[PDB]
Amino acid sequence: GSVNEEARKFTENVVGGGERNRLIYCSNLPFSTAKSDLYDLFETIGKVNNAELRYDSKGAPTGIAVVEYDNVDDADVCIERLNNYNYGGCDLDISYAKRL
Repeated sequence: GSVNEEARKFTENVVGGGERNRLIYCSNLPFSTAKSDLYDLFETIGKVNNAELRYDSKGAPTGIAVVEYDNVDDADVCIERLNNYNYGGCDLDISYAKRL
């Protein structure tokens, strides 16, 4: 199925600066980002299995995304590698996802 409540619950009740777990919360994304470009962006750390962009009214972006890496050690690379990178003219903000 192309669009599901799971994909919403993957960006809903999510906030940055969590305990160490394979899930990464990104913020300050440029407004032109798309899930296919987002997979290619975090794939240079190692490996994305589940990644997605939070939407506002329906399907319009927000500047927020979540990325599941293969393993918590790839998130530790991400937090020094993208947390610090100019994407679309924006210094991205990266951390472990605390999903409530």
